[PDB]
Amino acid sequence: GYDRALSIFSPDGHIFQVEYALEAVKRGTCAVGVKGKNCVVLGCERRSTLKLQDTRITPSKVSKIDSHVVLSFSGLNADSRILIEKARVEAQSHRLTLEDPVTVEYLTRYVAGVQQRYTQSGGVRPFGVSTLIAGFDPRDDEPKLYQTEPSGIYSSWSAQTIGRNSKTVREFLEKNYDRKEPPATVEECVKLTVRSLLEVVQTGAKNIEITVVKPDSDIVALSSEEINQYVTQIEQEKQEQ
Amino acid sequence: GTGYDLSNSVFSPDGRNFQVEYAVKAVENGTTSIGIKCNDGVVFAVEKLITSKLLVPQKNVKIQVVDRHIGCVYSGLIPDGRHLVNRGREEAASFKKLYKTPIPIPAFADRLGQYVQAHTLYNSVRPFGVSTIFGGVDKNGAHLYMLEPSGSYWGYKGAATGKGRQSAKAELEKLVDHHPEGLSAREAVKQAAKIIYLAHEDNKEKDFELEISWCSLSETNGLHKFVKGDLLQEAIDFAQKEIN
Amino acid sequence: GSRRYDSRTTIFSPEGRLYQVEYALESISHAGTAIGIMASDGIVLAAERKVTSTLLEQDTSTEKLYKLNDKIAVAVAGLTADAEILINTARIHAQNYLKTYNEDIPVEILVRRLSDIKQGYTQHGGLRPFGVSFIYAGYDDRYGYQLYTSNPSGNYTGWKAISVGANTSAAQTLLQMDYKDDMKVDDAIELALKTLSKTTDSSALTYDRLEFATIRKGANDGEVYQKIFKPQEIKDILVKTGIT
Amino acid sequence: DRGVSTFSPEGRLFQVEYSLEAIKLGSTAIGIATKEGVVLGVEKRATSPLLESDSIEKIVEIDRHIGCAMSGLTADARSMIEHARTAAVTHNLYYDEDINVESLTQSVCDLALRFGEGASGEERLMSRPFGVALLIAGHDADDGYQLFHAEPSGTFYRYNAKAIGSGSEGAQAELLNEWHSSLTLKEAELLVLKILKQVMEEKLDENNAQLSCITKQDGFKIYDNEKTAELIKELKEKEAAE
Amino acid sequence: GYDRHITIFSPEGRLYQVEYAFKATNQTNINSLAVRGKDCTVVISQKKVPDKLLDPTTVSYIFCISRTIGMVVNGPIPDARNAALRAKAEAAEFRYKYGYDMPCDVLAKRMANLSQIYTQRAYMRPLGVILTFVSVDEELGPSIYKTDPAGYYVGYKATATGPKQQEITTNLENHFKKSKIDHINEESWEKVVEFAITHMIDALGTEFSKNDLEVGVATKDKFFTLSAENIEERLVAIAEQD
Amino acid sequence: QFNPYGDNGGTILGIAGEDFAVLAGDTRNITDYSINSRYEPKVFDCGDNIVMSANGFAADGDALVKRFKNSVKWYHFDHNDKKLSINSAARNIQHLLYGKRF
Amino acid sequence: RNNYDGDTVTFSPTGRLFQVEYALEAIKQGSVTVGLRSNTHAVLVALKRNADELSSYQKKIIKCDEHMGLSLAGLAPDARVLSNYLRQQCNYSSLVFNRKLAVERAGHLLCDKAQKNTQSYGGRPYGVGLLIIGYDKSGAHLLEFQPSGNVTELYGTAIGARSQGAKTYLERTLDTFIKIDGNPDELIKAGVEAISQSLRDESLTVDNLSIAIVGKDTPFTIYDGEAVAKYI
Amino acid sequence: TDRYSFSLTTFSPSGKLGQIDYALTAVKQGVTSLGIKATNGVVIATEKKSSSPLAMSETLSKVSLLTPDIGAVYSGMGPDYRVLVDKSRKVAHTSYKRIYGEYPPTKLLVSEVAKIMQEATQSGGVRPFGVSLLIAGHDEFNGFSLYQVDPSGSYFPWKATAIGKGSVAAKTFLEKRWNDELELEDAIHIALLTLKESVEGEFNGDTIELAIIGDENPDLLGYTGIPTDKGPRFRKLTSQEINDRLEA
Amino acid sequence: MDIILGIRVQDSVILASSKAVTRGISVLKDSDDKTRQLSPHTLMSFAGEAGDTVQFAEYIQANIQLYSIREDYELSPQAVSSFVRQELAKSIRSRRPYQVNVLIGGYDKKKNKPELYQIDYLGTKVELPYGAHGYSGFYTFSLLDHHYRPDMTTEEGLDLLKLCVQELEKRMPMDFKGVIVKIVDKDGIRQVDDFQ
Ligand SMILES: [Mg+2]
Ligand SMILES: [Mg+2]
Ligand SMILES: [Mg+2]
Ligand SMILES: [Mg+2]
Ligand SMILES: [Mg+2]
Ligand SMILES: [Mg+2]
Ligand SMILES: [Mg+2]
Ligand SMILES: [Mg+2]
Ligand SMILES: [Mg+2]
Ligand SMILES: [Mg+2]
Repeated sequence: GYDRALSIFSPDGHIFQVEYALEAVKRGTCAVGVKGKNCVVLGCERRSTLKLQDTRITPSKVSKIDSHVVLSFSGLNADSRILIEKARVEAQSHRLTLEDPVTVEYLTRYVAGVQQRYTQSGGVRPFGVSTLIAGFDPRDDEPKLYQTEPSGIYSSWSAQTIGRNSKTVREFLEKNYDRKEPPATVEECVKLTVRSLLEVVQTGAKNIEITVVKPDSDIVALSSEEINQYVTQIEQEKQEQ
Repeated sequence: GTGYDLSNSVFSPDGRNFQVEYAVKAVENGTTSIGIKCNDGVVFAVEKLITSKLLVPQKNVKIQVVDRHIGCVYSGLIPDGRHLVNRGREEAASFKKLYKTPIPIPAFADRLGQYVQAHTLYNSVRPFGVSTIFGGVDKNGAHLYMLEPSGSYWGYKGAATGKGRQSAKAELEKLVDHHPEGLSAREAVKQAAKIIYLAHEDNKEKDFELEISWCSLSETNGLHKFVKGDLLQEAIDFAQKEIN
Repeated sequence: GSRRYDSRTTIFSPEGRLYQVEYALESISHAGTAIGIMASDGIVLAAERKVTSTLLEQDTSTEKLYKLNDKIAVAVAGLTADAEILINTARIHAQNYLKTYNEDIPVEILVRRLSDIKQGYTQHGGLRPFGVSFIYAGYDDRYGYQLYTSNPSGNYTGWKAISVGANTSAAQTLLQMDYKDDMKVDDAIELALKTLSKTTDSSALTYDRLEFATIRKGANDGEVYQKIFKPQEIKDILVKTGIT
Repeated sequence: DRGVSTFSPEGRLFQVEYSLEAIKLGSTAIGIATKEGVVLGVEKRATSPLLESDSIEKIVEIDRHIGCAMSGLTADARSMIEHARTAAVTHNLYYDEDINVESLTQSVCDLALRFGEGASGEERLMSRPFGVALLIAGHDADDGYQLFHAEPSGTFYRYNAKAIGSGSEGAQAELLNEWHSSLTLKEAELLVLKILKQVMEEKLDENNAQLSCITKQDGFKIYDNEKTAELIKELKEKEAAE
Repeated sequence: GYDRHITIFSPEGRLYQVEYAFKATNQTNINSLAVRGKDCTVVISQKKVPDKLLDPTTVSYIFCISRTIGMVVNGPIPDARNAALRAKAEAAEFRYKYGYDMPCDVLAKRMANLSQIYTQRAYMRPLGVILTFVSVDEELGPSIYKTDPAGYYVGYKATATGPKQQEITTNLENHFKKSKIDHINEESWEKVVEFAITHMIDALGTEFSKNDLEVGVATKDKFFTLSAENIEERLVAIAEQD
Repeated sequence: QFNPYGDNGGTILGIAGEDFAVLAGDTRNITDYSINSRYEPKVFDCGDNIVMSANGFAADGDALVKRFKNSVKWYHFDHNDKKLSINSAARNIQHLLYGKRF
Repeated sequence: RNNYDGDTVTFSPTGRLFQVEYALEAIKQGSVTVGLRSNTHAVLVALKRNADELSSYQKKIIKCDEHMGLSLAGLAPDARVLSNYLRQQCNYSSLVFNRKLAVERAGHLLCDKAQKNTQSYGGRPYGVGLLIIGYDKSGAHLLEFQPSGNVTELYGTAIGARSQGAKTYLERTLDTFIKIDGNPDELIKAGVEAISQSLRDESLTVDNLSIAIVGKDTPFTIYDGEAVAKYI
Repeated sequence: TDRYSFSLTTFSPSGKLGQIDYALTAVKQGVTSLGIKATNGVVIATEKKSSSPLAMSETLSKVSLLTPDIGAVYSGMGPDYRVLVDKSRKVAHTSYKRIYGEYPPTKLLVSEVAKIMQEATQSGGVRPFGVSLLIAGHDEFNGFSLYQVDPSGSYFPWKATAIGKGSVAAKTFLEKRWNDELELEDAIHIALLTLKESVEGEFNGDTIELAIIGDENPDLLGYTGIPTDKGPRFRKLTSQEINDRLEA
Repeated sequence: MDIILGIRVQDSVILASSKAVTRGISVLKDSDDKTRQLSPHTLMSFAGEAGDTVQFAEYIQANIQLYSIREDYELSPQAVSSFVRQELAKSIRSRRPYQVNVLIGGYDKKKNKPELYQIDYLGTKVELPYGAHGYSGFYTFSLLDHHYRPDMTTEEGLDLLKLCVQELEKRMPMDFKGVIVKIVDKDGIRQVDDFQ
């Protein structure tokens, strides 16, 4: 029965509950995604502002939606779970009725729509969450990277970041990503991702997690040791010359 | 605290419900209307103000009938009055469908009573902006009731409400004393015309049309009927000469 | 209407926080501290009761430690009554999983649903969040011994050791300094109590003001045992840590 | 404060008035109706240069004979689009015919004031009005080529040419000048570019503005960038001339 | 403080809306009292008819709830009638379901529980009334049970309600301290009425004509009210003891 | 058992000329071996230059004709007094009928 | 000042419903329309309002059945709800009872419909006024509806901006026009004159004038464009 | 139209839930009741507070049978108590007796009451109950027990305690006197003393209400013939039984 | 009914399932697969009334897929079979019951055993070394009872099966157009290239 209208217009034409939702994202940990010639990589920061953290069981920040699409986020973690469950269900249902997995665009469009609905219905507040969604379409090798935000707006990106200090890592990439010559290796593309996080995390692979999505549902998370190589080796280049 | 008057089901600290009190103002502010019990029937009358010459005379009828034997008239917010009658008509139909007999007037008063009182119970609704005068002829004779926005109602010998209510009340008090034996229906009709003309003098500024109806055992047969043609004329005459 | 009385429990502050969650967390900060520590061969749960009279019946009391299942338990900090609602729906979630799949429910799965529940109170329906934080200790065979925490926002996280309620900044620091991974269970027992000795706002730490529990695959057989210590067992363990 | 369906003492719905302020803030959109068709143009307004601007779809198909452009909170429009598509298709299932543009628009506008707190059903309601306006362009055999402006007040107006969004004020004084009966389609394409190039902060190009038209013969089509680029250039030349 | 407008707690642990509802009970300025005989129960209430246009016979704060139960109300008539109707409905439904006539004390309990709910739920307001139920119960003998807007109820040896309630009460307390029993020792109800009117004239310091009162009487297996005439009979009898 | 159907028939005939069309029916209405009426017309003008007949069980036929005409009238309100083309009328009627498929 | 205007369920201390009064103010800001009748016909005349020089003129007249229809002034979507609701009642009367619905009753139904929104939390009231004309079993009729709920039967009237002009003219013209029986065109010319005491800085064109008429042997029909040049 | 689908009890910035606090204040203002647990029994007791001497105080039960083996008493707002008693008796049947064919054990019935109370602390459009209950009972597998239930929904078991006005004083007084070898007669003796401090009016069997959870009473069963059904363990004392004990 | 067989050898589970689909008087197809893979090491075969069989399987499938994604983990064959049984047991007291029978063959990676489960449309589940639905048991159980050893290789299993299909071709009135055979082992699920 509770249908109080919480997302409404104020006189300047703004919707404060939605704008306040973006504030939750800005407080969330940085996430970033960049696309190669044929990988997409998703990287996110951890808080080591606490370190008795059981890292094997604690929820990862990157989530599989189907075997070929992943989703990461910044903002309220509890809220993220609900978008992810809805998406996973939509992906399985889409297979059932159309006999094909979802396109990344479709899945993005779906999630954005959910987000939007929550800015226009009584009794609910918007999601305190912004998302990056990545993967390859079925029988297709051109990589996809999409972004959604609490208002429900979505769009695709050569590369992009969200969360605390996103505007710093956006700078970095705004000038280090060549659209004419995107990262041709996985290794290369993973490197550009770690580089951009290192502007903001400033500890190391303790605090970074990476996940690499490749065509035909080939998805894999890196372990801190192999991430470390990317960190330790970023040092030798900045200093010596 | 303050603002005991903003919400409708709320008691102020002196024990009162200010929104009902404010609804009474909407009524005090309406046009004049009255009821007179004669000794086998009842008579209703009401001042219809004439805004403009563009109104069609005869044709904006403010007295409403319920079932076949009950008349209602009301001062205040007119659409609320109509809403209340629509309810009254459902109530009388339900009662009659089940019990066969047309609804007894007291029974019918309490039906409106309960429904009106009901709109003083909750803040999500607003009290009725009318006082309603009504009645008719049941198997125990004539009954006249009046019903306030609070759901208070009682039986009357006569009753009035709207702007003119005090000149009318004084005038009715006369009739009661100067006719203790009872008043015949046809005389009560003429008196009603007089009383409306007398109560109109609060705002002579506006011209007005008169409307009267009656439910009488001998004269209309216990059914409710409007007064019109010759009998209406004759009662308007009696009202003119009683002014000079 | 009644939207005047609605303090809107599901909205964001201009910083993007949820007022009522933050406030519930504030509430929780004044609750008895609770602690969970995971060893490679078991788990410890320890908690401080709210200063309890001498006349209170400590045998039958169960203010902070609760069995969800033969393999999962929780330590509560916050409103007992709110928690027992949640505990009970969780005991049922476990039973449903067990009945559908004929397999005991994995710890995370349970934790996630219960956290999803709290999250809902935070996004729709205008009710107040549950003023509870939870430490969950459990064993399953996909991840062995596990320790998790959840709070009113709906967020959950996993830990090797953790505290909730009073003085968690302090208590977190002290564990951070003394925890090691090879840690055995009787080491954890000792560490859990050291920490509350330092942490308590009460000047001593005595048996009658504690609740205590362990989850051991110990000893001989691969099965798992849950032990909630009685008053006498806790007194013994306190002597044996020379904290008394 | 005070409920969402309240009137101001001027007799205006607060929430709707504020809705319109959101719309003044959005990218720009322009429509021009002619006898050879109707043209629709939009500012894309990428928010950063990493954004793949193909992905910015402010012009959408509704049926073969009906297209749409939007300015405002554009997320709000996805479900107005859904309703409109569903209405057109539905009409054609019931009547073996294309829906009239007029009717389709009236249908969309009926959503606009269905917002509130109300109770309970029959139907539940949106918490607020939509923060988006639409130009709806089409052809039907009854009234030919047609441009409508459909706002969140529920009203809708036909226009020979119209502009909405952050440009509109001036953009409209400019349309008042330029438009007449006899515009060819091509004249109209260039016009829309002329006016977008003027009011956009950014330097106009085929990646940050997009064009579409609808003709009886070929239906509604969005133009590719290569086709659009070649009209940007075409205009550049006529600018050299005085 | 909105803890003043709805039925929630003040910081002192108080429900002001309940307090203010008690206050409303006195708006009619009517006092009432009830007492018990050997095998009857009597209620007496003032009756004021300020207006000359009222039909006096319609003016009553006493209700025949059932065959056996009478109720008198202290407070405004709309709320009185609402509570009357409700109790009539309850007493009849009880009989249908359980096969016997609803007892006074049980009906009081029920009506009190309904009041209690308005004190706990917010969208419901308390009724501004105090109900005094009387009967001769088949299990309990002549009985009086009183309910208020708090949701409170208790049984009484005798009782009185209204503005001058205090005067009347202390008068009766005194009488029973002397008499040493909890009832009027009288076989006939006509004399228990006489007692009641008498002990009331002395407490209010005021004389009564036959149109100044209402009376109700509960014998075993009937509750009835008196007419001005059966009252007049009583006032004549009282006068024979000057 | 209440049987909710009956048979009044009824014969009707429709022919498409090349710039015209006719629709004809007897005017007789029967039940079992009885005549109810010798003149109870069953072909109706519904007014976008469309004639209709629904032969079979008379009550169901009357309901249908009513409903269709009303459909025509509401097409006007809803689509700017547009004329209802015969093919659109036919589609519309498929929907009215199939509405009662069960 | 004025906590009492927050919704419709709140009376002011003087006894007023501010939200309703604010809805009436939307009407005065609407474009003018005029209604009048003889004993044989009834006529609406309406001044339509465009947005730009590039825009349509918003239609103000809506047909409700063959024998009845109305013009609006104020919140247009609201007229669309009400006129639709009425079309249904006219229709229900035909289908069920085979009876053309009387204008008096349509009056009463609109009143009752509007009244609902003014007693209930959450409902705003309707923000439109209407003139309805019909020819029924007792001849020509004209009604004025206000979103308060009051409907009143008249020989003539006008609502919307500057309508006080057209109304004063009708009060004076009365006995001229009340007798334009069996003459459709005269009665229209007399309506168009009326509507003129109401224009400030623009006069009647083919694009902004719309007119409707109904009566004995003439079904409710609407003229615009070329069709109205006749009388302009 | 219940518009009120939102909580009326919310968290303040300090972490308080005002309405639960205020309910507790109403309780504190209420008349003293108490309970105490012996080895072979439990006693609960309170003061009758006659509002007129014209009222019949016997018709006000402040002490209520919930099941044959379980009783209750309260401090705070009596009406809220009355409807909680109705509710509790019903839930003992619907959610226990109708399923397992035996009456619920004391602690489980307390949970159910607690739960009801919690719901009024969180659901839409209601205030919390303004009472604290002491519930005493016996069941075969837990023996004798005594619980306190608070407006918040929290409960806790006690060897003895008191609620309402004089409760800090009385809790102190009970700590001096309670041992774990108390026999039921002795606990009654103590209950009567502890009450007597907290009251300055007349103090006797008419102004005092008192019940025990003791041995089974077959004289109060109503039927004979089933050796496995022994009477109720719960019993109110008579005006007499009380005065009798006011000798010692 | 169609033919639904299964056998659990030592290191795998073999499912054999008839290829024909017939609608009354014609045989509509002779190459139909009456299985769905539920997860990489769990295979379900099925038979019963038209439409129902597929709808039910594809629904079970999507549910197990959903589970796997959500938990990044593959349910045990025992768990899958309990889930399926419960769904069928809900169907029977439903308004329109699913008339479907299934066999679930899985390799349980955690215990490194193959497992076969037989479940009929009532939700009657049972773990067996070999099973069948409908009349298929009547012809073949004689032979399995005789020849089955728990330590059989996959090759032996396939021989024992060849014999069962021959008995069916000989004694059974219906032409079921051969069988498709699949094997579920520790490395997953594959289809025997040819049952010639
Ligand atoms: Mg699914
Ligand atoms: Mg929703
Ligand atoms: Mg729950
Ligand atoms: Mg489950
Ligand atoms: Mg469809
Ligand atoms: Mg037949
Ligand atoms: Mg003004
Ligand atoms: Mg007995
Ligand atoms: Mg079942
Ligand atoms: Mg069966």
